[PDB]
Amino acid sequence: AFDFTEGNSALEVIYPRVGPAVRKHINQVAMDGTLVLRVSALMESSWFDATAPYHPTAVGIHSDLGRRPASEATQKNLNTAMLYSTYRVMQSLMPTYDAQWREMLTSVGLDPDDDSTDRTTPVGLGNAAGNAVVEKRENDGMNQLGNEGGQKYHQRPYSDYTGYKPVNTPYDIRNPSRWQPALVSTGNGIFTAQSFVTAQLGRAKPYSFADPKDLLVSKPRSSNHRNRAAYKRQAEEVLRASANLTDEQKLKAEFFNDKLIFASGFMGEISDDLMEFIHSATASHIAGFDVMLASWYNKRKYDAPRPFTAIRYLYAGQKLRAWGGPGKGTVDDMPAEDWQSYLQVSDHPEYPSGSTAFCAAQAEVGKLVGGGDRTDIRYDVEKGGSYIEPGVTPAKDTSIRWTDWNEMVDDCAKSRVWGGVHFKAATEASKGLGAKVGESSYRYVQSHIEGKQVGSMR
Amino acid sequence: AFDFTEGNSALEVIYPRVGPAVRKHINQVAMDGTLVLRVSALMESSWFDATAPYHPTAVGIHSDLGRRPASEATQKNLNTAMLYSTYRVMQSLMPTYDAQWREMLTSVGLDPDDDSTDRTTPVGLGNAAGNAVVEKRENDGMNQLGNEGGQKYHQRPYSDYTGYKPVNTPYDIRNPSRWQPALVSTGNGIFTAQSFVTAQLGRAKPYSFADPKDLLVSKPRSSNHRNRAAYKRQAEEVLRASANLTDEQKLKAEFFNDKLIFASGFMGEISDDLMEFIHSATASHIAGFDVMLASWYNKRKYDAPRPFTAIRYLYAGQKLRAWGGPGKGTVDDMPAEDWQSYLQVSDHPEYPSGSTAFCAAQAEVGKLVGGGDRTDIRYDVEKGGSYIEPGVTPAKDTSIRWTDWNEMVDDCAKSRVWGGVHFKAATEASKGLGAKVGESSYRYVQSHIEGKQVGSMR
Ligand code: VO4
Ligand SMILES: [Cl-]
Repeated sequence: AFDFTEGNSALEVIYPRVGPAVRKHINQVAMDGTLVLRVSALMESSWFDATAPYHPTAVGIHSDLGRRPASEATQKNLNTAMLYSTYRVMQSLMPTYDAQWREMLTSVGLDPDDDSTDRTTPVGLGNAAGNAVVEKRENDGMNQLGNEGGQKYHQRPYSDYTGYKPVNTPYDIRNPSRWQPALVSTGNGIFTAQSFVTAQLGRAKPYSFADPKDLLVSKPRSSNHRNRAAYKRQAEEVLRASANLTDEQKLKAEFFNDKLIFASGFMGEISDDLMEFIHSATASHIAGFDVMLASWYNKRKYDAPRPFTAIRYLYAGQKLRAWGGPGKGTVDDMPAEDWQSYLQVSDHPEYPSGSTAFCAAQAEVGKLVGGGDRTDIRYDVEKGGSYIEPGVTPAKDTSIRWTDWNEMVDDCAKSRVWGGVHFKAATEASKGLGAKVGESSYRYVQSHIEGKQVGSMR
Repeated sequence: AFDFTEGNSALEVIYPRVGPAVRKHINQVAMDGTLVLRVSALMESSWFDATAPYHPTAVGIHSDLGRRPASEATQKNLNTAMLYSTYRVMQSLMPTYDAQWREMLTSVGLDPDDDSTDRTTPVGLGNAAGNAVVEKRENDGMNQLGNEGGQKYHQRPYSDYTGYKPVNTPYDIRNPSRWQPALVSTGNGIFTAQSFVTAQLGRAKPYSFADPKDLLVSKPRSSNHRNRAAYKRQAEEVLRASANLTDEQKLKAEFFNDKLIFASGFMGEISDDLMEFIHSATASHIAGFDVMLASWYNKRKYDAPRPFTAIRYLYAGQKLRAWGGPGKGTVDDMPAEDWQSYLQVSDHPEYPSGSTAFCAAQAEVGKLVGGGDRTDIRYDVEKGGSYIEPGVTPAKDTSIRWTDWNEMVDDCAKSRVWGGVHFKAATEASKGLGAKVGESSYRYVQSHIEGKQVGSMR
């Protein structure tokens, strides 16, 4: 029931199956940007590579698959290349979802046992393109296969092979100027301590630049607790934002915090030309992948503490005015040792903000695609639809709209402070960081579009 | 499709629903004894109190609910009382399964909104009995409500309020004489450190004795890493068990490691008389709850290291002849820092063995109820039905049978060493512990059946 000649296989066949799998596999809140954006970058650049011969000049990022006559550039042909290259990438990234990927193909009539690599057919181009992405990314340094350092047994995808250790335990703040893992429980009586997710990411191969070394942000000096005044001030800002939350801040925090929810507000930016959609989506999420890698390089270098670690340190034995938790509204007697961010604070150091650097990179790419600051980004949440306070937030039906790329970025920054997971400085540093990677990935893909292979993916 | 006059509530209506809910909520492997056995003891002791008025002399544990004419001691009325007590206990322990517990009652024709407490009706007796269990057990020191210590906000069920902290880190063995959390991943890209599950349990209120502190087991002198000779030998045992695993060892390890699959081996041990079934279950799983509690008191007291910790310390930098991981059979090049137990090692200190102490308790109640060492424990697994090596173990359909309670207890104790999760010493200590607790639970239940209230559970 999909129209190869007129539909968009991404929006109608691929996304409806890959989004849910990602939530089922990784996290119900699509919160783990280095995992979801690896899927996102790898899948969609495989679209770019699988359909490059149907463009007048484009060459692929991971493969050089030649040229086809412009008359073969049918909607059906692009769609078919897309579905097969997705198939190979997802079979590499999420093998335990083998059945789901086969069904992705068979539900639209294609055969998942067709492993042809004929560069004259859209199935061969899809297969060749997806296999090339998989061959170039399985051992890119992120440890997708848990084999780095010659590990033959008990392989765990994306395990850290680089020996990162935190200097605080989840139970003792030994160093308030350094990251501390949070103790977390889903509510079933099991408790676990966070572990720096994809701590090795900083060593993985980027797309649009050679080394994250050259995207170093400045030291987060307000997070040096010996700078007593600036350290206490940013913590006071996080407590005020917590104490003063509005429904709209809560939701804007929830929006920018879930990458799938975030992308779902973009259906007003989508071109009607399939090739255009592919080229924009490739630059967008190559920017996302690369900015996450730059963010994680920075995050590991500075190893900065999340707000709760500062609030616990500064306000020990005290009771704070803050958000009281689901359905409690603001309270005056939050014990500092129980205080939580509104959002669940993620499993990595605080500085800078990965979500914000992805917002900024995406807006940089957005501007370069549409020529100006104009956009149309939308989020609609029914009464009680919040995923932090279901049944309480928002109190009434809510529509949030952005029409300027910059104001959206600014809100995304603000929202991590409202969310409780970042100090102001992290979000500010991520604006310039995202801007740079978003332009560099735009120029990287645009070069390839224009027939110029650049970089070292091949 | 349930016959109130001839069927069994537990086996036909309740267990097929509570079991799968316990797997969804807590763990696909029913391996977290302190939470499974809380559900087990509280549900079934609620049965015992629901139906005690229908026995000529029985008085309840958490309530005194009077006496019913012998003419009313019908199967129909027992089942009805069981279902309503269960309803109130599950609504307390697992409130997010509201729809499941409601459907548990509507599916055999009962109104989940019947509030009645009329002690002349099976409905009111069930409600009253379950309400009493709930009122006595919500604030028993297990911190089910997350409220201990006056915590009003961000309540997490069963969170520790007693300040347990490990002296080891997931990433560094400061002290090989003390417990170390494992770093664990579901295959997800996400990684978390274990936290001592229900570290507070030693403080909670037991059934059949006042205080676990009178139930201490011997000092584990071989888990002291400076007593070098003895420390090494027991690690060497665990390695040799790992290297020399066989399909039957593997399957017994799995059998005693999953509390629900263990309970599945007891089919030829159910009474036909429904009242007799409630009384044996109550003795059995009050025995389990009380041996969990005493085990945890000892685990916390001794804070002993798991085998993987000692192996990593002793054989740092070497390769080992061990189990290679799923489908790998035995290999000679397992790096020490990669060695894992066959079972997934549990999130609590090593000494003594909770599963064995449960096995030993369950076997003691079975003796006192059955008149001696004779029993009928069966466990069948189709080819490839392992949950550690799905599709590899076992080769060939396998049947395992125990006829002697003591044989079963020795196999459980041995299975934890085959499993890689315990040293021998911990599994031997649990025998004396489980015998004592199983006995005191049986005598504690037996007194209540006979009409003599004992203890402080009212
Ligand atoms: O549940 V155990 O204490 O035998 O690892
Ligand atoms: Cl900067």
